[PDB]
Amino acid sequence: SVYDAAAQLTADVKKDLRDSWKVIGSDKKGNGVALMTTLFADNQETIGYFKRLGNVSQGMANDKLRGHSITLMYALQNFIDQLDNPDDLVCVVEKFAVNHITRKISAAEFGKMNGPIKKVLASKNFGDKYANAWAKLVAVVQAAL
Amino acid sequence: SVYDAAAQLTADVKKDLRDSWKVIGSDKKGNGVALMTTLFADNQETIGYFKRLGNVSQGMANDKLRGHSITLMYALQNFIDQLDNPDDLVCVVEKFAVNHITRKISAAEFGKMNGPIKKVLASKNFGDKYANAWAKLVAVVQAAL
Ligand code: HEM
Ligand code: HEM
Repeated sequence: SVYDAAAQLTADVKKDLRDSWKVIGSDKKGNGVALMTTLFADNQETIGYFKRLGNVSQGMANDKLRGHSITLMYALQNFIDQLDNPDDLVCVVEKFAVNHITRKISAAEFGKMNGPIKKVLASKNFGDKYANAWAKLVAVVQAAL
Repeated sequence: SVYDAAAQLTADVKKDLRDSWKVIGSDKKGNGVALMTTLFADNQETIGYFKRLGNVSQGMANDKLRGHSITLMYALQNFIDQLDNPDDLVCVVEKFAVNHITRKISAAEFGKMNGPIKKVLASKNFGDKYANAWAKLVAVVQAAL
């Protein structure tokens, strides 16, 4: 279950998530747009899903993309803040899962964000250990898809 | 105009928003659920829109309501964090406006959350001065609906 996936997150994993978030979560606009542009650059097949945002190649200049990117970072902020209470983490994870289920995003497709997260983390010198920690958090959402 | 509305957030209004947010934003789960249950109690006619959440009268015991409520508080956190830059505040406001436009929520009905905000603020000893500052922030979203 989602609860199982959440209850699994260990103290060391939570520590790595919080430590790396202190940095990448400190510039939500910059890193949020970086995540999205990287997704589109490495997984061009996903561009079609974001047609509401207009021309995503405009990057920061695209107000719809910018608004979406900043908001995406607050979803991550939400997750990070609920780490110590699996019950609360689960209910917010399911809320966002619905936002994606209605758009026909499968668990496998949702996992495509792992690549961009790994690259953004690396840009701030957070290595594989941190990328693996984030993949575990993403997997909690995947358990709901 | 959402831009003219954003211009109404003067230095004093911004300070009052930040000062009161430091308190109500400290318990997102508690105060978020309080806002929603107050909305449903004072404005029964809005309950129909929240069909997906199930039995909202269960309050905190309702997992979907709790997930929704916590997330709503992160939308407010988002707005407060964008007060320094109007172009960024506007793009996040328009993102959430779309979330409501698709739900057929008008500016007038969106404004019904002012009552709940005033009550929740008052319960923490923040009076009309603060309620009015928050009404101006809500007015920015209303301009986009
Ligand atoms: C770290 C992972 C991710 C998080 C935290 C996340 C978060 C969000 C949030 C908060 C929204 C706004 C929901 C709404 O207001 O309706 C959103 C929308 C969306 N997401 Fe994600 N997302 C993630 C990964 C993905 C991936 C990898 C895909 C696709 C392969 C995807 C596809 C979409 C689509 C199509 C939308 C709707 C955009 C729109 O039309 O406004 N998401 N996401
Ligand atoms: C301070 C004011 C408000 C804020 C910041 C706010 C924020 C939010 C957020 C963040 C969501 C989730 C968006 C999504 O994932 O699609 C949401 C959903 C929703 N909001 Fe609001 N909202 C506010 C006031 C209102 C009011 C007063 C109404 C109705 C009279 C309303 C009706 C809705 C509905 C129907 C949903 C969809 C719930 C669902 O099915 O999940 N909102 N709101």
